[PDB]
Formats: sequence, C-alpha cells, structure tokens
Amino acid sequence: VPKWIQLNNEIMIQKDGKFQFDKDKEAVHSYFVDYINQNTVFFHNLKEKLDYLVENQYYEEEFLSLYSFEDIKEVFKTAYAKKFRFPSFMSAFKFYNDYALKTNDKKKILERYEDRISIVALFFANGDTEKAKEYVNLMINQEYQPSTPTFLNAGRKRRGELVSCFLLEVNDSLNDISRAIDISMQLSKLGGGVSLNLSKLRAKGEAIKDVENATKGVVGVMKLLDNAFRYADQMGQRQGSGAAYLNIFHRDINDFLDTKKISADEDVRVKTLSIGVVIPDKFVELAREDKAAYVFYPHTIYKEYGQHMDEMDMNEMYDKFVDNPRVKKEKINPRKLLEKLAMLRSESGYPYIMFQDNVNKVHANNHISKVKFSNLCSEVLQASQVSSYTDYDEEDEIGLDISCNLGSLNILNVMEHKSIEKTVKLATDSLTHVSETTDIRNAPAVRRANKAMKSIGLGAMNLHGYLAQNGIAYESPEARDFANTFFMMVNFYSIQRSAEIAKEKGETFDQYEGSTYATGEYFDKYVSTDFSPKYEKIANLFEGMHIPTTEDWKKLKAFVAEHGMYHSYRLCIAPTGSISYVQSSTASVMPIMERIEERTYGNSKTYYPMPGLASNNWFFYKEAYDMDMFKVVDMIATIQQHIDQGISFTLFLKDTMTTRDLNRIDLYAHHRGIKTIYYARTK
Amino acid sequence: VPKWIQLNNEIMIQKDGKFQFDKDKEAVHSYFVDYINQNTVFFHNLKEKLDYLVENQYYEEEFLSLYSFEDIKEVFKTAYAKKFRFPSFMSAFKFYNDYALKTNDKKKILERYEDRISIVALFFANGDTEKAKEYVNLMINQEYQPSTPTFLNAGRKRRGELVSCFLLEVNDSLNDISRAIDISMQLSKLGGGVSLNLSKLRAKGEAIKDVENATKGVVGVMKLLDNAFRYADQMGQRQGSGAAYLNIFHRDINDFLDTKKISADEDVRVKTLSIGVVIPDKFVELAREDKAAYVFYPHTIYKEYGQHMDEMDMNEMYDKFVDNPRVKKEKINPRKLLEKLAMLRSESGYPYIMFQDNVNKVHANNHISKVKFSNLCSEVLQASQVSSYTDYDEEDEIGLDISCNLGSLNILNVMEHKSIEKTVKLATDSLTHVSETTDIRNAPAVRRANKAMKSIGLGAMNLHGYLAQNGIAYESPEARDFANTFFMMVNFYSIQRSAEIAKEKGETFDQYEGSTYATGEYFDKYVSTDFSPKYEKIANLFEGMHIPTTEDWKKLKAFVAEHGMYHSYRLCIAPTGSISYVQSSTASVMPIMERIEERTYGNSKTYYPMPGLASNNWFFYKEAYDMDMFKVVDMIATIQQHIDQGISFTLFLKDTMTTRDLNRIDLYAHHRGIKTIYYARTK
Amino acid sequence: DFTQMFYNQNVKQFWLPEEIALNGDLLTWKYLGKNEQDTYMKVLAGLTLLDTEQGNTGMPIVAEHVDGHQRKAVLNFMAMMENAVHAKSYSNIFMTLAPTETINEVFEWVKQNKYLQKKAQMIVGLYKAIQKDDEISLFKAMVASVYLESFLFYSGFYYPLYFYGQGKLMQSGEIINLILRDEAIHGVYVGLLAQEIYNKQTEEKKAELREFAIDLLNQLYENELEYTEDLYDQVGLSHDVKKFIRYNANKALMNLGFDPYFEEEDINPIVLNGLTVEPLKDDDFYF
Amino acid sequence: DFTQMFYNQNVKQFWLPEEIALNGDLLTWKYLGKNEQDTYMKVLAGLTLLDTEQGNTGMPIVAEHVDGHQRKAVLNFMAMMENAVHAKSYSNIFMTLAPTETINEVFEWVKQNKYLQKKAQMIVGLYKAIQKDDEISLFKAMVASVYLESFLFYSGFYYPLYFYGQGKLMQSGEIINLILRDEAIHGVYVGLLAQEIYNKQTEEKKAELREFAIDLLNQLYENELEYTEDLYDQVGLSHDVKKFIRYNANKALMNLGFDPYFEEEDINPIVLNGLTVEPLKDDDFYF
Ligand SMILES: Nc1ncnc2c1ncn2[C@@H]1O[C@H](COP(=O)(O)OP(=O)(O)OP(=O)(O)O)[C@@H](O)[C@H]1O
Ligand SMILES: Cc1cn([C@H]2C[C@H](O)[C@@H](COP(=O)(O)OP(=O)(O)OP(=O)(O)O)O2)c(=O)[nH]c1=O
Ligand SMILES: Cc1cn([C@H]2C[C@H](O)[C@@H](COP(=O)(O)OP(=O)(O)OP(=O)(O)O)O2)c(=O)[nH]c1=O
Ligand SMILES: [Mg+2]
Ligand SMILES: [Mg+2]
Ligand SMILES: [Mn+2]
Ligand SMILES: [Mn+2]
Ligand SMILES: [Mn+2]
Ligand SMILES: [Mn+2]
Repeated sequence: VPKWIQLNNEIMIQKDGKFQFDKDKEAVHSYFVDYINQNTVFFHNLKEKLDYLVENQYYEEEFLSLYSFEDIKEVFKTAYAKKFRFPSFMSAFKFYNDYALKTNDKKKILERYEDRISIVALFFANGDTEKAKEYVNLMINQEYQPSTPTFLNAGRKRRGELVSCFLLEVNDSLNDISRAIDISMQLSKLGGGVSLNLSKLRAKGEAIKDVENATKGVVGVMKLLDNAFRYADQMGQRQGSGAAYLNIFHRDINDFLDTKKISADEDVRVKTLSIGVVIPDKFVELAREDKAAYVFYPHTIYKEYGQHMDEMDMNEMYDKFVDNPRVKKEKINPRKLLEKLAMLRSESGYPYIMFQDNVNKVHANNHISKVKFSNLCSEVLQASQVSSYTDYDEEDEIGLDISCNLGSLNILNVMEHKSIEKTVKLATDSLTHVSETTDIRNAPAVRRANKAMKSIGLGAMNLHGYLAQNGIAYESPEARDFANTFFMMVNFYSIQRSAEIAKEKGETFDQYEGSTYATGEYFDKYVSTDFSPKYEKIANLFEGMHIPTTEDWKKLKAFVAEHGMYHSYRLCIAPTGSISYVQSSTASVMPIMERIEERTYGNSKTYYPMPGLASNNWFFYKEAYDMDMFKVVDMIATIQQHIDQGISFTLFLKDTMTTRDLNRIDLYAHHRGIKTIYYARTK
Repeated sequence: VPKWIQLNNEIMIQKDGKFQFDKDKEAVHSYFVDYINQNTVFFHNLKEKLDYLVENQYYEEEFLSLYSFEDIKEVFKTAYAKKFRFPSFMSAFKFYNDYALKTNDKKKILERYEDRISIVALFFANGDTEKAKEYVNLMINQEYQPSTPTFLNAGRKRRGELVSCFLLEVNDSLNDISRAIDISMQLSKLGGGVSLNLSKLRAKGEAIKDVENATKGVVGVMKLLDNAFRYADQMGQRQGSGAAYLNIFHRDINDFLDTKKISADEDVRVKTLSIGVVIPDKFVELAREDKAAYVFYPHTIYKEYGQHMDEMDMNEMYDKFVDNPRVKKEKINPRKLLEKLAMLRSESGYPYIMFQDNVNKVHANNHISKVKFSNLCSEVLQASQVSSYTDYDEEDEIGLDISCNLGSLNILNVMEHKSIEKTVKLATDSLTHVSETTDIRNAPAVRRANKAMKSIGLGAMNLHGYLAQNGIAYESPEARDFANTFFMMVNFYSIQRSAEIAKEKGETFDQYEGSTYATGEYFDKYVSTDFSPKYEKIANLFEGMHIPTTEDWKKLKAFVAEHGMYHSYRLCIAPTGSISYVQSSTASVMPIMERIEERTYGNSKTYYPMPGLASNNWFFYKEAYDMDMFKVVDMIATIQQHIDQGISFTLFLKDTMTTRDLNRIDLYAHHRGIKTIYYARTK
Repeated sequence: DFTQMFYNQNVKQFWLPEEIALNGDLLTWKYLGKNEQDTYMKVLAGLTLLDTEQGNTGMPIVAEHVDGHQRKAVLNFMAMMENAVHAKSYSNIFMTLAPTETINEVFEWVKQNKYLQKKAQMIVGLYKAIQKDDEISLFKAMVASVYLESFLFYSGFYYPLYFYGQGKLMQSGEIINLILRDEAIHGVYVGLLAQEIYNKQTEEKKAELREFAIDLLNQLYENELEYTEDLYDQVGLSHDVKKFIRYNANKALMNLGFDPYFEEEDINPIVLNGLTVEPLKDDDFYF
Repeated sequence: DFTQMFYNQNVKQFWLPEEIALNGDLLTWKYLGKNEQDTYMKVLAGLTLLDTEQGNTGMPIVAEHVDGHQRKAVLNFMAMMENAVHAKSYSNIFMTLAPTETINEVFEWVKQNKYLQKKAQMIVGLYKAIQKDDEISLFKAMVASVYLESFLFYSGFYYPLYFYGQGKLMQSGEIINLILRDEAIHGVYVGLLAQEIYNKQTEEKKAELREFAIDLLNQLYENELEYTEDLYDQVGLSHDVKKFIRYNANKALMNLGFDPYFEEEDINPIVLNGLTVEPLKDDDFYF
C-alpha cells in the first residue's frame, strides 16, 4: 500500500474520539513527494517543455502561436507564482489521474496543475497576454472551474469537443430517426452526452402512409438509440450516455416508462439510455382533481391541426384534443401515472422530471420556441426547433439543436475574494470563447444553434461547503437568503457581461428582439423587488462587495435595451461531479451526500472528508439524506429564480420513505417553481 | 371446416392403396365456386372496374393512361381468352390470399388471376399493346413468372419497390456505418432484403485515431444492423430481413460466427441478421494442407497498402500480409474453422458460403470490381464499389451498390411450348423495364448502380417438376444433360437479347468495354464446346427447338463485339419461394423437399402434392433429403456454368449426417465450381 | 441392468418449452368458456405445484440416498427436468394465454386450496422422513414419488389431453405430452428402485410394505376424488376424469410390482386420441 | 435481479459428451513423452475427483439451503451438468487415452496424493458444516464453491489448454473448454448468491466474512503452489502455471464482490490461444 494512502486511511482512525483530519495534508504531501514529483517529466526550461509538447502532438500549436514566448513565460510564471497547494489528497489524486496530461503510455506526468491552468488561460485569452494572466489568476485562485471537457481538452491536439452536452430534436419520419441516430453516434464519439426529444414521434399503433398500426412507437426508436449509444461508447473509455425525453401526454408514456422497470423484458428494456418526462401543468392539475386524463396519438394531432402536440400549448389545447373526434387518445389515470413515476424513481431513480410550465413561465426565448425537454443532466433549458431531414439529394431543413459549454463558479473562493463581478465576467468571456471556437461538422442543427444562439452555461459549486464553513445550515432561512443574494448578483453580472459583449461585437443572438430581455419583461422582478440580504449575518458575508439594487437593475435593463444581449442563455447549474475534488468543493449547489467519502481505487480505499470538514463545523456539514427535501426544494427554488436555465436537482431519499413522500416532494417542487428534478437517490 | 379444405384433406385419405390426387381438382373447383366467385367484387364491365380501381387509389393511372381503352380491353380479353384454370387448390389459394388485389378492408377480391396478369402485362409493355398481349400470353401460359415484388406491386399505387434484393458496401468509418444503417432501414421499409458487406470494417481491438483497442469490431455494427432491421419490420407482417457477409480472413470471423450460436450471450446474439462467409481459394488451400492460417486486422492492411483487405487478391497477398510486420494478424486453424462452419450450419443453417474464387474466375466484370459478397438469398453475384459517405456539408463519393429485379422461367411450360428463345427475350425485356422504372431515393449507390449496370436476374423454376414429369431422375446424368442444354440456350438467348437491346438503345452498361463480353473471353467455352444434349432422350425433349451450336455462339460473339451488351448481369436463380405455388411448379432448380406438402393455414391444415405428382411418376419425385448431395452439387454446377450470377443452393441433410459430411459437401461444391451455398436444411 | 439405458433415454428426451411456439393456441383459448379456462388454469397450477416439489425436494433427496454415480446422474437429471423444464413450461403457457392478474390469482389459489395442500403435505412429508442408511424410509418415499409421477399428475393431465384430442390448444398440448412422456419413464425408473428395496425384505416385512402402499394410495385417491370434483364439476367431466385417475393408479401399482387395484373402465376416446462432430481428414479435400 | 438471465445462459450452453469424437486424439497422444502423459493423467484425475465432489455434494447442498424456486431450478441444472455431463466427459477422455489398468492406478495415486486431498477435504469440510437456517455457514460454503469453480480447477485446466493451444489433444481439449465454460458461469452465479448473503450483514460481520474468505484463499493458494510444483516441475511449466492460478484467484474474488488479491500478470500465450407504494390522498397537491 502506498505511503500516502496509509496516511489518508489514518483519517478514519479516531484519536481522542475525533477524526484525524490533519492526516489528509500529510497524505497529500506524501502523495506528491513520493509519486508526483518522481513521475513528473523533467524539462530544463519552459521553452523546451513547450517545444516537446507541441512537436510530440500533445498540444495544438495554433493557439500557442498567438503569443510571443515571453508572454507565455509570463503567464506560466503568473500561474506558478501563487504556489498553489492541494489541501487534500483526493484533489491532487483526481487532478493527476483525470486531467493532468500524461505521456502516450500513461506512465509519466507532463502537466502540473499550474501547467494545465496556464494552457487553459492561454487558450481562453486567444492571444491576449493580460487576459491570459487574468484567467490564470481566476483559475489558480479556484474562483472559476471550466467544465471537465474544456479543462481537460483545451489546448490539446488529440482532444474531444469542449462542449459535452447536446440536445437533439427528432422529427416524425424515418429520415429524421436515422439522422438522429447518426448525430447521437457522432456526438457520443466526441464524448458529449446526448439528449433526444421523442415527443414528436408518433405513438405505437399509428399509421405509416395510410396503413394503420404500422408504427413501433417511441420504444423502438429508444432501442435503436440505446444500441447506437452502446456502440459509440467513446472507444470504451466512457460508455456512451444518452437521454430520451417524452411528454407525459404522449401515448407511449407508459411503454416509455416501462423501459426502466427492472422486471421489463430484455426486448423492451433499455439499459444505457436515461429517460426524462416533461410534465405540463395540465397533467398536475388533472392528477390533483383526480379527473380521468387522456394521452394522445401525436400523428393524429399533427394531421388534424398541422402542428406537433409538443409544439402546442397543452394547457389550452387539451380540451380541444379531447373533444376532437379526429384526434386519437387513450384514457389514463393521472394519479396512477404520478405514483408510477414515483415508484420507478424509487426503484431506479428514473425518469427525470421536467415541469414544462415552470420552465416556460420564466423562459426568455418563448418567441423562438418553448422549452420541450432537458439534457442528460436535466439543467439545460433552451428553445429548440426541430430539423427536417429529407431524402438524399434533397435539401434538409436544419433547425436549432441545443448545446452549452459549462463553467462553475467556486462560491467559497468567489466570496472569500469578493470577486463576484470579475469572476462572473471572466467566466462569461471564457465560455463565449469556447462556444465561438466550437464547430461540430456532423450535427448541422447543433452547429447552427451554437452559431445563432451563443448559449453558455455558467454554474456554481461549493454552496453547501461555503455555507457550512461559515456556520450556516443548508436548510436555514439564512442559507436561502445568501443564495438569493449571491445568485441575483451572478445573474446581474452575467447579463451585464452579455450586454457588454453584444455592444463590443455589435451583435446579439438570433431573434433577440423578440426575447423578454428586449421587451424588458425579464427585469420586472429585479426592478420591482430587492434581493439584498435580509439577515445581518448574510449581509456581512457580502461586505466589501457591491450588491446590485433596483436602480442598478433599471440601469442594466436600459443598457440591455440599448445594446441587446449576446447570449440567449447564460446560467445553468450542472452537477459538476468530477472537478469538484480538484476544486476542493461540494458538488454543484446540492447538499453533501456524506461528510467523509469512502472510495476504492484499485485495492486501496481512500477517505475524502468534505472540504473544510472539522470538529467545529461537523454539525453544519449535515448529510443530504438527513435533510428535509422540502427545505432543499426551497433552496433550489430560491436559486432557480435567478438562473435562466435549469438547476440539476437530485432528490436524496431515505429507504423508509414511501412513494407518497416522493410524490409529495415532486408536487412541492412543482408548486415552488422547480423546473427539473434530476435523480431520486435513496440511502 | 370449409368444403374445399375437406376435399383437399381427402388427398391423404388413401383409397385402393393410392393417394386420391384427383381430390385436388375437386378441392380447387369447390374453393372457387364457394369462396372466390362469391367474394369477388362485381363490375358491369372492364371500364367500370378500371375506373373504380384507379379512382380508389388502387391502380396507378400513369401506366394505364399510355393505352387507349380499346387496347386495355383487348389485352384483358387476351388474358381471359386462355380460360386459365388453377390445377390444384394450393395455387389458387396462394394467389387469392397473397397477390390478388383485395379491398382496403381485405374482405373482397378486386383482382382475378387474369386481371393481375393483364395489369402486369400493361405495366411491362409501357404503351405497346402488342407487347402487352405478348406479355399476357407469356404469363397466362405461365412460361415466365415475374418475381413476387414485381408481380404483386406492378401497377399498384400503394405498391412498394418492384426490386427486392439489395447489396450494400459499408466503408470503415462511423459516417459510412450510420449511412449503411439508414439505407438498410430505408430499403427494408420498401420491403426488400438488404445484404451488407462487413469485410471492410476493422476488426475488434483496432485503433480509432491513434487510440488503440477502441474499435468494437463487426459484431457491434451487426448489433446495430440487427436493431435497424428489427425496427423496419415492414408493418410486422414480414419481419425485416438482413444479411451480413464477412470474409473468412477477417479477424472478427470467429466472433462473426459466434453471433449465430445458440449458446451465445444475448448481448452478442443477432436474431434477425443472416450471416454469410466469403471463402477465397487460399483458405481452402490452407485447410487442405492443414497449414496454420492467419486472420488479419483489416485496418492494418489498409494503412500498409492504402487499399482494403477485401479489395485485394488474397491468393496473391496472403503471404505478403503474413510476412509484413506492419500487418496485424492472429493465428487460426483453417480446418477447425471449417469444422466450426459445418457445426454452425448444422445447428442453425448459417452462415451462407460464398466461394470467392469460384465466383470471380468466371466473373465477366472483374475490371469494375470483384464479387466480394452475396445477397440475402445467396444468388446475387455482382461487382460492387464501396461508397465514401463523408461529413455533413461534405460531398459524398457514391459508389456502386448491387440490386437486381427477379424473374423466373417455368421450365416445364417453356419446354412444353418450345418457346425458350421467345420466353427468355420477353422476360429480359420485362426485367429491363422494371430496372428502368426503379428509382431509389435514399440509396444513392443503389440507384447509381442500377442506372450504370442495368443488372437483371432471370431465374428458372420447375426443374425437378419437369424432370419428374418426364421420367428423369434428378441425380441421373440425363437430368444434368438437360439442365446443361436448357441453361446454355437460356444464356445464349439472354445474351442475344441484351446485345439487341444495346443495339436498339445505342448504349451498353457502364464499363462494358473492359468486360469479358467485350474482349470475347466470355464466349471461349461456347465457341469451343458443343452443349447439345448427349442423350437421345434429352435431345428429344428439345425437338422442335433450335439448340445453338458453336457457329451460333460465334455469330453471337461477333454481334456482341459489334453492339455490346446492355446488361452487366442477366441470369440469377433465386429461391422463388411463394410464387411457385401460383405457377404450380417446383421451387427454383432445387429438388423437391417433400412429395406432399402438409401445411396448416388458420386452424385447418392443407395438403399440397408436388405438381404433376402421380403413381407413375411417384418414384421420380425423390425428396431432396433422400438424394445424394454430391449429385445435387453436380447438377447445380452444370447449371451454374451458364449462369453469370449465382444460384440459391440449399443443402438437404439427414439428421444422421455428421459435420464431416457437411464439410465434404461444401468441399465438393467448391471443387465443382459452386459459387455459393445457401442453407443447410436437416430433415 | 437398466440405469444406463434410462440415462440414455432421459438425456435423448431433453427439451425446453421455448422450442414450442405458443401463440398458435391464442384463438382456441379465447373461444373457451369462462368455466373451461378457469378449470384449465387451475389444473396446470396444480401440476406446477407437484413439479415444484418433485424438483426442489423429491428427486434431489432420493438422489442423495441412492448409491451409485450413474443412478445419481439419472436422478439428478430427472430433478432438473422437474423444476428447470416442467414447472417452468407451465409459466410459458400461463404467460401466453392469461393476463398477469389471472396468473397471480391462480398461484394464490394453489396456496389456499385444501386438496392441493393436503397432497403436497403427504408427499413432501414422506420425502423429508427419509433417514440415512434406512432403506424402509427410502422405499416409502419412492412409493410416494411413483404415486406423484404415475397417478397424481393425471387429474391434471386429463384436460390438456382432452383438448389436444379435439384439435384444441395443440401447442400447449404438445408441451404437456412431452412432460407426460418424461413422467412415464420417471415413474418406471423410481418404481424399479423401490422394487429393489422391497425385494430385500422378509415376507412379513413385504406384507407390511404392501399395506403401506395400498393405504397410501387409498388416502391419496380419496383426496384426489374431492380435488377432481372441485375442478371438473363446472365443466361436466368429473366422472370421466375419475375413470382416468383409476386407470393411472393401476399403472403406478404396476410400476411398483403390484397387481392392479381398480377394475378396468372405458376411458374417453378423445383423451386416448390426445395421447455429431468428426474431424476432416486429408482425403476429405480430394475427389 | 439475475436468476432468469443465468437460467437462460445455462440452458443454452447445454451439451453432451457424444458430440465430440475422441478417437483422433490418439494421433497426438502417442507423440508425447512419458512425463507429459503422466502429468496429463494426474491433472485429469485431479479435475475428475474434485468435480465429483461438486456434483454429489457442492451443488446439491447449496440448492437445498438456498430459498427461491427459480434459484433452486438453476442450481439443479448446474448439479445435473456436473453429474450427467461433466463426469461422463472426464470418464470418456480417460477411457480413450489409457487402458483400464492404467486408469485404476492413476486414480489410486491421485486418491492418496497429499495436495489433492488437502484441497478436496478443505472444500468438502465447509459443505458438511452448513447448518439449516444459518446463512453465515451457507455463505462460507458458497465461498468454498466459488473457489473450486473459479480457482482450484485452473491449476488443472492449464495443461489441456496448453496442449489445445498448440494443436495437440484437440478433441479432449474441446471437451475441457466446454467444461471450463460451465464452471465459469457456475462460479459467477454462486458468487452472486454469496454477495446477497454478505450484503445482508452488519459492517463488523462483513469484515469478519472478508477475513474468512482471504484466510481460506491463502490456505488454498499455498497448497496450490505445492500441488503445482508436484505435477508441473517434471514438464518445466510451474512458473507459468503459478501466474495462471493467481489470475484465476483474482476472478474468484471478483465473483464474490471482493478486490483482487494479486498483482496483474500476463498469461502464457499458448494457454491464452487455448482459452413502499402508498397512494396520494388529495392533500399532497396542496401546500
Ligand atoms: N380451377 C379453377 N381455376 C380458376 N378458375 C376457376 C376454377 N374452377 C372454376 N373457376 C372459375 O369459376 C367459374 C365457374 O366454374 P365452373 O367449373 O362451374 O364453370 P362452367 O360453367 O362449367 O364453365 P367454364 O369452365 O367455361 O367456366 C369458371 O368459369 C371460372 O371462372
Ligand atoms: C418506415 C417506418 C416508420 N416508422 C415510424 C417512424 C416514424 O416516426 C413514422 C413515420 O415514418 P415516415 O418516415 O415519415 O414514413 P412516411 O413519411 O412515408 O409516412 P407518413 O406519410 O405517414 O409520414 O413511422 C416505424 O415505426 N417503422 C418503420 O418501419
Ligand atoms: C467512432 C467509432 C468508430 N468505431 C469504428 C467504426 C469504424 O469502422 C472505425 C473507424 O471510425 P472512423 O469514423 O473512421 O474514425 P476516424 O476516421 O476519425 O478515425 P480513423 O481514421 O483512425 O479510422 O471505428 C467504433 O467502433 N466505435 C466508435 O465509437
Ligand atoms: Mg413522415
Ligand atoms: Mg476514418
Ligand atoms: Mn415433471
Ligand atoms: Mn417426474
Ligand atoms: Mn463440473
Ligand atoms: Mn461446476
């Protein structure tokens, strides 16, 4: 057993009835001194290292060619001047096992944390040395963490795409289904997760060219997609992961849900495809009143009205569909369907829940389209337009797919440095650069939507960590007050940066004029309401930082009306799992699952205490399974009111909880304005 | 129990020690008088019936509009002038349950046999009333039978494609694999069987973009294809059928064969995909000498030589591949592989066996390409060129994909009418019309190859029926003598018709100049050898018909040299599964499986004696399982010397035959020039 | 003198229900009255219970106590057939013909049916009473097993055979005939082992063993009569089935080397109508 | 979550000894040295003797104590394969290669052999120690069973696979490969049943069961090293056989849901070539 691993395992060995938390610093120091320094390649100078990395097909020479070697040396010195030290063994282990560049044989280490940070900053700056230094300071201070794809692949010749989340609309035709399979395989080949909307596919038993009962429904396409994702499993290094979304009013909803039953037959069972359900307010209203509900055949609706069922307003068109003899529908029990969803989530954690009306009542780009589904992580909520892929030698009608490149603010580090504005603006710049340099040449809708909408996702992490290290309970009203103020500030500064970028480039996103930003309806609550902390304790946390007021929001509204917005979507809180160890932060805005994380790496078990965990803050590091999910919903709803996209919201359930408790949590989240529910985790 | 079923079931009730074969005429008479005449939609005259059929979206008006109604009436009168009577219950039952046009509710019969034949003849003639009458006489005499797709769909608005056999080349890339899946689904949607060549795909454990052990091999692509064919089930009435072919020297050959093992894991099993193996002479030579053989990784060969492994001559390149260090190969036992093939064919009847050198030593279009694989029925053997499907917005490099429309001569009726030449020429004209009227909108390579090659397949059926009804044993030398003479005459007249069509249209098939027809190398054996019957009994069967001599073949060779050839391929003997009942003929050129065919339709069982079966010829109707498979191989090889494409050759094995017997049968077929082996049927 | 030929016969009879496609019975099933479907489901459920215990308990326990590796191999194979093939085949039939709720209900019905519980109690009790190296307790369990194989199954087998003989439910019927073909050889084999033990006894002991066998048969018979009436009265066949079970009781006695106990009767004629790898040598490549 | 899937895989792997013709092995057998023939005979007898224990005791005892009809059926099927298929296959190989007197002598030798006996009796001891309704004793026996199926057989399988990978004794090597493929799935299945018991235990009890498993593995492993040298030194293969034992020990541990014990090693390429619902109450919708 490695010496550092033995030191780490001493964490759990109680001394004086207390965990030996100081053993992790010794564990990380031993890990470095005994493995990392030994296995780190030696280079006489930075010039030699850069030459070796470029010539040996490790780095892309184009982005490094925009700087004189003096500027590159200055940037690397800026990264190294901080003398950054990993506070725990797990942070350094995760970095040097996942993100640190290694020789082609995976035997030696070519990049340190400073080297990766400097390369990422130089890639972001796009030839600006001062901007590169600012990015280096942001990342080395760990105020901002680029998403795993960007952090790992930026500046590397043999790299996947820096965007890893894609949403695909599928039209009701064989050409569209085949193109969807091809695009999913192409995108999974790039390492990105693919979410597909299957609500426009006709249900099982529908006619194909005036021949009845010919359609296999969404389950056959689901089997096709599951096999496609299994085949394009990223060369075996990471199994292909895809998500399928179906509106609850789709006739195949019960068959769609049954694909995740353990007892499901292997023919119908889908193994590697995640499933989410889009629930309009109409379904919740029907279940609340216990009224018999109907699920519709999409193709009958399309023929009767000329539009897709998910392209129409269900809250208004449900009665018309029920009263239309030319629309085929199946009677269902809405409460039975809700209970089936709860039981399926308890057994497997699926499906994801998207509350469509919660998403679209605040959606700023409803003129472009309503939000119909989410991504594989359930935090992407953007307008999409379905593409029409025609026969060979015909012209395809390319629509708008969804993709956003992610980055996370480190809430604890941002608050400690009092740099919400600067960090948010720099992260927005880096995400804009990543979006601009991204070009998928096998997903026409994805490429077109990336060019037209310029969507980015700026997330946050270490909310529970920051609160616990400041003596604030995650479920307390003070925690919600802090989240309200912090995310209001984040939204304000991201909007300001988007407007500044639009002014500098003299260009907004496609169809901005019809958005709520253009009309000013977006800023109504910000100009009419105040979001400064209501608790003196929280207000003190923001000392030295300007909290935007109603006057500031009015000025920002006027500025946006004058100049517009560059990004259709800016903020989305993704789960941010792997890089949380490197950042030494709690994942996303969710509460911690366990105070100390027990992991197995090889035959050696590693112990990871929650970042900042200690005797004096043990009580504030309350585990998620012990919290009231209603309070977690309150926190997420407080945060979600300042996020234009969704928040990846996992539910942490105890094994004693019945399906009724899960249903109550779902209904409260829908009541509280929650947009999506990611996972039902049971302890 | 219907009266006709009761009469038919009286066949097996032996009276006086003999079967009551005369009950079938009574059975068919009762069937007609009590079901068909009752359930036939009544029209006052042909004009009203045609107007009703065209108005109700039954008959396409494009082909009918080419004729004045007087011409259509004359053609229909010609069809009815024969007073055609179905000789057995099964023929009429098959026609009126599979091919007769029925109302959309499937309750009434709109088409009689004469109406269907007249519609097909009008479709063939393309406005030529005399040509239409000739086609009506040809089909009503049952000398020529259009294939099930052409016969069923011709002249129908709802009709699918008249071509049903498709061969696709798959290039070694994700784009090409996705395009192959899409094209397979598109062609299955049309109801045609799709065969894919997987020999170009790199083996499992090969590198993708300098990333080793990333490729999943041909079995992952096979799983994708199996799911695609399962999804495109053609309404489910006929499950989607696809075949995958792999070269025996491919690395994945063992895994390719393991997909058909019953013991195979379900994640590897491919339920709906038939598998064929392409065996070059090199493999047989290696197994004969018991030498250790190697299976090669295709991508290593492609990188070393810039050409695909299956695009090279293995008999010339095997030693170079073995001696080349840059080529990756693993050792195998050729005799163990042959035994595994025999065991798999005994257990499941798979894989199909294609003897590549047997096919390509007589292939006339080796300049275009060698024949690398076969179709789902194992009789299509044509040159193919793989396509290069590139990224979206990139132009594709469309190759040549194989397809042919099928027709069968009725040997018994062609010999009774002494109309080999006229029947062959009319069948060639009809096949050419079907080929010219085909346009596949989602298979660019299929459509391009159809335009360029103009390949047709003219088969034959009722060989065993004709021989038995003439006192000739199937395995006897006289049977092979008759087959030799008859198929030599068929080849002569099909070549003459192809040359005449080329002269009339002024065009040959693409790349005809480099073919063996152009250089005259095709006619060497015909100008040097006489194919007249060597037995007086056989020579008498051809009395009244002119048997081409060496002088006639010299004249035809000169004529072809002058005018060229319109078709790259003319003759292929397909199984002719269900349309043989309508013609009251034995299936293809294979010997009959049973003397009396017992089948259960609905809840009543029916008996079908072999056509012409009686006490006098009972012994000549020897069943295939009782036949010496060596004599069947001899007969098929005799026929195959006059067929430019392959022949669907099913092996009929007794349960007592060991795997060594099957291996010996395959080795004798390879020795005798057999191109393909279709199925291993065990009694 | 017999185990090897039974070994060969058992292994050559190997089958799986999946070999028989069952969707062909869908229409003749749909067409039966509710009474007929009810009796049919219950009959097969009673059979499932018997095979469950014969596979889980009866055959393995007899295998444990019988000496000789070949005898044990035959008994182990028979045990596998009981629970891995026979008992499972009934679920294949149920899953084809019946909705899940009807399937759930019939399995609940076996648990609470007093005749089915009594017969299981009696048979399994005797299996579990076997004492190591005690040939008499083993004989008693083998008699019980023969009575299960050759007598008790037949109140159940009657109905699938009755339909098969009329050309109804013929795919399910094909499965049942395969099961019956197996049980016939199982009953003969276990019968021969029982006779081996019986033949070792004194005349006095033999007289007691015959008493045991006849008392047990009568007790099982009386229970089977009530079971038969309970199932078949609603389809009008109880008297006919009773004649069939008496016929088969005589066959069970004969399998044990005893004289028939019931008088011969005419059985419904419908039910009577219901009844390699070798290597390639060098010369194989030349002709 | 797994029994029906294993049922399917087991029954679709069904095979019989008669399918492989053995006589053609005599054409390579005659060319082996005395030490090679001696080692092969001894290895074969070792496998035969261990597999008999598994057929007569190991599988039937586990089937007896495991609850669940479907599990009992799968376990019965596995016991059948041991007794009806594997045992006959080993006998067939022996009868083909050696005369009757030679077979009797080899079995006498291997029956007295210290290293074969040590492992055979260690495994059998754990099967005999299972107590009714005690899941701890059942788990210990399952561990022993997995160690036999997935580990102890492999010091023996090495040699037939070594020949099979060289083109020698191909018919018997094919048989051995089919047997080995059955033992692999047996080991995985019993492993899942053991993990089910393990997962029902407290943390202290789990640590105690882990210590049991590792301690048992160590005892068996040290005896395997001695067994290996005793058989394979005379043919110069012991070093490579030892690598194969450790590799298979790691597979056995993984079957039991445990971490590998031994560092990863490459294997001889010749051998590789051979190888709680509750309803909503109308108030949950209001807050
Ligand atoms: N075997 C058969 N095949 C095809 N059509 C048949 C057959 N038998 C009867 N029909 C059709 O049914 C009609 C009535 O048959 P039937 O034998 O009673 O005729 P018919 O009055 O004796 O004279 P004809 O044979 O000239 O029709 C026939 O005219 C023909 O249309
Ligand atoms: C071809 C095919 C389609 N489908 C389903 C998938 C598509 O969403 C749906 C429509 O297929 P389309 O490709 O749109 O067929 P079509 O356009 O020719 O027919 P229509 O005019 O009615 O649109 O049918 C199957 O389930 N199986 C099949 O084999
Ligand atoms: C993308 C991908 C390809 N493949 C297989 C299918 C193709 O036949 C083969 C080649 O893939 P390609 O799509 O051709 O990949 P590439 O051209 O970018 O890389 P290279 O030039 O080195 O070939 O790899 C997989 O098995 N899994 C995958 O995820
Ligand atoms: Mg369509
Ligand atoms: Mg490529
Ligand atoms: Mn049974
Ligand atoms: Mn039995
Ligand atoms: Mn065994
Ligand atoms: Mn075993």
